[PDB]
Amino acid sequence: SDVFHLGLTKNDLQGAQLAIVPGDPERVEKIAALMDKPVKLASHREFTSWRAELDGKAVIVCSTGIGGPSTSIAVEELAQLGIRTFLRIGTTGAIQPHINVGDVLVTTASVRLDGASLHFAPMEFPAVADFACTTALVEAAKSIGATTHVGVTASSDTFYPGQERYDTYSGRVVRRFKGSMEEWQAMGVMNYEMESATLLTMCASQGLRAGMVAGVIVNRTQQEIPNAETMKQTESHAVKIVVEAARRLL
Amino acid sequence: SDVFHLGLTKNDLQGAQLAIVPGDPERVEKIAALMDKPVKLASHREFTSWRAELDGKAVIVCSTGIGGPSTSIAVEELAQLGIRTFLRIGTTGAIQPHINVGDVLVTTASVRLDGASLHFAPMEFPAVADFACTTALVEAAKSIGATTHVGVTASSDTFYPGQERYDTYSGRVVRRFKGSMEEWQAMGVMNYEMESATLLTMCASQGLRAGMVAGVIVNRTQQEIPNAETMKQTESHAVKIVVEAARRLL
Amino acid sequence: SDVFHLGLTKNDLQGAQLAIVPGDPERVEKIAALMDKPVKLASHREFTSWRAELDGKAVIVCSTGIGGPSTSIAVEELAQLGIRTFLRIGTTGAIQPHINVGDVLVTTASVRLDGASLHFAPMEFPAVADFACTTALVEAAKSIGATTHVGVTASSDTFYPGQERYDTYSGRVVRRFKGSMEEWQAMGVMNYEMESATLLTMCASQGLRAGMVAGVIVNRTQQEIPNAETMKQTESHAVKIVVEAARRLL
Amino acid sequence: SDVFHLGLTKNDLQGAQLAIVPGDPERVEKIAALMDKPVKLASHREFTSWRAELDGKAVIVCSTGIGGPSTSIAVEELAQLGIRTFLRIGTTGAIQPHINVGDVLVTTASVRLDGASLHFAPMEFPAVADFACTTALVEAAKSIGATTHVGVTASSDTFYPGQERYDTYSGRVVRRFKGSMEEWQAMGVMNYEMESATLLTMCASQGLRAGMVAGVIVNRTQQEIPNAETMKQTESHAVKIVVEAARRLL
Amino acid sequence: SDVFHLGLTKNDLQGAQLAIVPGDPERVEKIAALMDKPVKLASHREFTSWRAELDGKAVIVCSTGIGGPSTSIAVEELAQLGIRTFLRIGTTGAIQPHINVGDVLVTTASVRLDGASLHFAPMEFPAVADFACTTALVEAAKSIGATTHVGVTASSDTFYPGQERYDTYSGRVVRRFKGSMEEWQAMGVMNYEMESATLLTMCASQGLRAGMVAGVIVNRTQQEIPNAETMKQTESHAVKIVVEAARRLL
Amino acid sequence: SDVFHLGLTKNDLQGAQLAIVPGDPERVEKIAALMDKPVKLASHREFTSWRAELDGKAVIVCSTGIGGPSTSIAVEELAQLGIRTFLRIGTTGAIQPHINVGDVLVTTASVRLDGASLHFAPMEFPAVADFACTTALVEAAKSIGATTHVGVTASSDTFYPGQERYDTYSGRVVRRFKGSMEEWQAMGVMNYEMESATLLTMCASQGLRAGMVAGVIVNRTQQEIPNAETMKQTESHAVKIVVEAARRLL
Ligand SMILES: O=c1cc[nH]c(=O)[nH]1
Ligand SMILES: O=c1cc[nH]c(=O)[nH]1
Ligand SMILES: O=c1cc[nH]c(=O)[nH]1
Ligand SMILES: O=c1cc[nH]c(=O)[nH]1
Ligand SMILES: O=c1cc[nH]c(=O)[nH]1
Repeated sequence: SDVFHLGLTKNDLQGAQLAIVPGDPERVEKIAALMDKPVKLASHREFTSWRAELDGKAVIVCSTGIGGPSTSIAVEELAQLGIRTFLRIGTTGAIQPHINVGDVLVTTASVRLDGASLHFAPMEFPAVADFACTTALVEAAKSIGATTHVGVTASSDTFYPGQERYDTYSGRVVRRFKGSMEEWQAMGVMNYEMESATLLTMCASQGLRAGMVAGVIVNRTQQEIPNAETMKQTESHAVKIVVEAARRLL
Repeated sequence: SDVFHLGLTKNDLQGAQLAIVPGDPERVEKIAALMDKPVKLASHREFTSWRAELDGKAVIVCSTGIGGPSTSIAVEELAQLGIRTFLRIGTTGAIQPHINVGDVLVTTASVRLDGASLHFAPMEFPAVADFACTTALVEAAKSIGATTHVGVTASSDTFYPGQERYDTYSGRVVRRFKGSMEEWQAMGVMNYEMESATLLTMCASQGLRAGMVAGVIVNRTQQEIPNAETMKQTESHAVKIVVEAARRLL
Repeated sequence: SDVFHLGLTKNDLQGAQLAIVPGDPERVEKIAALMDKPVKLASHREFTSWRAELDGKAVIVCSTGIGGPSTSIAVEELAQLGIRTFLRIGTTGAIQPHINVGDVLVTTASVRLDGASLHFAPMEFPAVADFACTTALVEAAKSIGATTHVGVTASSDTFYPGQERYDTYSGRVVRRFKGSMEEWQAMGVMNYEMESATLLTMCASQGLRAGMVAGVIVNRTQQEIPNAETMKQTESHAVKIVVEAARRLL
Repeated sequence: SDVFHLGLTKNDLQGAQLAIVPGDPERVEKIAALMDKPVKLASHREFTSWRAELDGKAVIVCSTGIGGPSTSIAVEELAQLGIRTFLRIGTTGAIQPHINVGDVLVTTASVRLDGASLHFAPMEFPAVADFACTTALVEAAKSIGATTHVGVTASSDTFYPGQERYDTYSGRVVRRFKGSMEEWQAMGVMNYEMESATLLTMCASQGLRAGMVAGVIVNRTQQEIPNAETMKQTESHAVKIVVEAARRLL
Repeated sequence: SDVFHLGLTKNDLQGAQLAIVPGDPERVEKIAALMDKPVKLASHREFTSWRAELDGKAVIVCSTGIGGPSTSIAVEELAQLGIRTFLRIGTTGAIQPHINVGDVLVTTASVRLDGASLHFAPMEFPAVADFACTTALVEAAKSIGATTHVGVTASSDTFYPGQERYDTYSGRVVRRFKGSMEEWQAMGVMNYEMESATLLTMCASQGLRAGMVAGVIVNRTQQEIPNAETMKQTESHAVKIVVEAARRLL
Repeated sequence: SDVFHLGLTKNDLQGAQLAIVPGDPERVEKIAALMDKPVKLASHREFTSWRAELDGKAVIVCSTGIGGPSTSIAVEELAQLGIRTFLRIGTTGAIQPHINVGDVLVTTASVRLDGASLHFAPMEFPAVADFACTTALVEAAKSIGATTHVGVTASSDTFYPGQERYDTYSGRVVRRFKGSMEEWQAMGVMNYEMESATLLTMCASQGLRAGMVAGVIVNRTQQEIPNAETMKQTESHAVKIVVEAARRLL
């Protein structure tokens, strides 16, 4: 093993330079399935790695887990192995009324409501996505006739208080996040996810290209609930979208 | 007579939805003169405004003066009149060895080294440029075919210390900015300018679309003085890219 | 030229060490007109400089434009040129009930609500004015019988949100400033302006003497925008005392 | 079932109130193995739970995954199901020349080099461990004869930059952390780990009891080359410690 | 003398290594009178020191005056003199409804609402008590017989605004502290005092041991206000515990 | 007796509205000894108070103790009693090479390196002295005759690390203050003291008048700890000036 956590080697990558990176290990194989010669590489803790081919070039699909810390370990060690491009494919809840379930969200930059970001660049620095990656995502989305929304995302270190959830044990929200959802909504923020701020900031400040697409499972402002399924349809659409996007970046 | 500083009315814009905002009041005329039916509207303080037409579409060109404060006033009142799209065209200093004077830099998002951006959104909010605009600006630069670079831009509130300049009256740089240039370089920042952080933030926080393009007049690493035509040929050059970009955003 | 922005040479100042600095370039002439041998020197961007003589000694009048950024430029290059004493003179929105429009406010120190100041000194450093300069302004106002108020001033990097104006396009004010006006008021802050903070800080920390005075054109405890007629000789009181003050500082 | 991520019901916990919380999911069964009637509960994402018994009191063992974000979901949901006391057991790298590999570190409070804890309380708030837990841990540790150290530890949101490691892709570390390790050591901080800050803070500020113990696997000041069975032996001792400590907390 | 403020020489200590540091200089004698052979050493400013014997060992008792600044001097200089362990015995205002007047409160760590702590360690560092000292105080309380509460404490640099008291000259409280007491209560913080943050931080970051205990002379949630009882039984009650605790730290 | 720590009733001030506040309770007397009808009022903690008479006017002399915390208390409570003008007389350490021991220093505004000031105003608020108080102090200095310097002083919450002293127990200074002394020096700061930041901020933001004057007792650019005949005269000097400054503010 060349890296400490991912249990992989330079050779193991077969010369890959691009890595699709979901948060859940269970999703790694499904995605890799959409490409040629999908083989499992390794699996330690929350990082399950898989390799595949796309139009001749080899591509890596590895999980990050939840939060920027785990994410920063995958991105770091993956970069050490030759990875230069990172694409985030996830699921998220919309905080905007007009964004409806089934809509895909490409992120241009993120509100750094995390902590790992700061370990790579001062808060002044923008958690900005790579133009190429972002462009590729929007095009791959447009090509698959999807209802796409491009914009800012709020990347929180917590699933509850940072996303102003009160339905909790304490039932309280720290002063800083009290009333913060109305704020982000007013500023146009599209949704809450938990790893883009760290991914985008660490990459954008290290010469690595990153981008992020994400299917909308739920909506923090609507009342209706996901149809007769939730993840399933959209889930697989955003997945096809990121793979397609990967094609125009190799 | 409506807006307080610009001294303009709804009628003066003539239904204009998009405006080009250079920093220098003298560049306003030159840009409007590149379009159809250029007509001066007003000129107060550092805000001189003109109106023109692109493919039958009324377009505004209003200077902002130097810095985020004056820029925030121009943008606000312009939006009070109906503008929803803003394209900034300015001059800039590159801090990367490969970006020589004369190049065109399109800003995806900016390192917030100002103060006005904080009057619109907390530091954690990304001073990110609207996608459409950025896309239009990149394409336009590729149309006229110019050496172009896309990435982050450090937007300083000062021309000297903020951009780590030691050849000044006092010659000292406050701790926060000492060594900062090598940092921004190490992080791949492309250049220094003085209004993008405020422009991009106030717009992404209020539903306004904004793009940022700039011509390199100096390279903080290289050793040379404005050739002759240098800032002049550069300026008339980027002035074409942005107008050509706006054309795509009308 | 000797400097990059103002387009002046030390010779143009004729040994002048004091400069009266208005924000609006269209007042440089009006103010120089109250002194002897007024001679225009230049006009670049929002930097319009005129030279004159007071008691046989030369004095400079040069605009700074709106906000600390353009101001930091003006002061610096002007200081490189030889000015050691700067007296700002401007318009201002009072936030106290008793302060009437037309009254002159002398600023002892400013509430740093800008960004340029941080480029010269960490926030802990007071945006305090020079004692001699303040004294001269205070006494000049006494020998004129002008309704004078001297105290703390809030220097904002924006004219709208920063000064908590709600009559805007979005109509909202970021958290940092919601309810911020009544807070300053409770603290006895006299007014709102947009350059004293960065001016007083950059001077206080670089061996430069600075003074600040302004004429009240609107009372924020009544309205956000004035309807009041700007220029016969109403707020001229501020100018008269800034000249009379300069006279003493030569 | 009662929570969104863990996939548990209060019934599955059967009255348990104290949970041991390691990072690595594989150590959960191992911890449970040293207790009575242990049984697998559920496994979702990096959240692997097991329930066991001690002195006829039910105990829970749940993994938190790497980092505060992941941990904050486990702790909150564990608390929703009735857990009041949390004991984290983990691996760590000492920064003190006197703290050797294999030694056992008990944490009184952590340096908050994370972001999630802020989502529960402002920085001024101490990421401190409960006194009872800390006592049980120190006590339990003396009983099986380990070489113990009781103090503060640096809880970082990153494994690389935040722990000032330069053997990385970029080879750089933000200004914020350059020379930071030498400053923690100078301050007496014992080690680096990645979850105590969030755990300790969110518990101490919501009426939950929490403590932490760990074993040293690496010394950032030298070369006690990983003697491959070392992590094995060094871990069994802590695990017995955290269990013995838990016994005194039922 | 060997120090600048205390007026003490190493001889004066007679090999002593522990110090009981009350805030009131008049309490110094009262404390020493619970030991053997009390002897007044010196008195300069708010620094009154006495030496006594505790189970045969030399022990120092030195006042620190109110606030972190005075506290920082005493501890630094006492440390220069040879002291290694500090026990803080003070009075406080309980903020939890369940903590009654006369109760004894031991602090594990404090909320840093002071400024001196930052002169020893960044805000992210915890203001935590030494394990041995806190253990000694918990045991002494039990050996003495008292209602004791162990937990976090709010350490404010002021007695009024920083403790959200409103019956003051101004009757107003700065934004930072509005609704802050209600917030700490929600976080389980049990009380307000004015020197633990400094003491705990400066000791934990410099290798010195520190302990914090105080007597509740008032409860901010009840209308009843104790008469002489404040500096009476409650004071004497906490005074006996710290001396008793001290015996275990020799 | 009307206030909580000073042991004074409003009737005790005999209609006094101005108070001189030295940091050392032992000098209160010496100060009163310079006025008419000096009467000892009380002595509680570091708060020793006296009453005197100047030109048929009541004046109070009350020590505040070292630091903003105890200083904020004395001031607050003295204010509740009727005092609206506070003149502080202290001892300081010159940072500039030209300021000699024995020199009198009047403070215009000070660098806020304290914490109490934050309890009255945000950090951008200037710790600025009252104009009338500063004027009289400067005028009184001309009368008494002394080498005077009027400027910015750094008010530190600590005597050693905050003033970057290395003659300490640890011999090291926290990052924030490493090489901080020559930074203030290069910014023209003239001295280090420990109460003005709190005094000036709390008064200026609460509608109270305050001035600052202090006699230099050491020049840091040549030594860390005080010398030879000292305060015997320096103290008498500054006292003579502050007493004369008080005559001017009645
Ligand atoms: O160096 C430079 C050139 C142009 N504009 C800036 O702000 N800086
Ligand atoms: O209200 C006003 C008027 C002038 N300048 C400001 O900054 N505010
Ligand atoms: O050095 C080390 C070892 C384990 N875990 C960490 O966080 N750091
Ligand atoms: O409320 C109170 C009582 C005593 N001491 C404090 O600091 N606060
Ligand atoms: O050096 C010195 C002298 C007096 N007071 C201080 O705060 N520092």
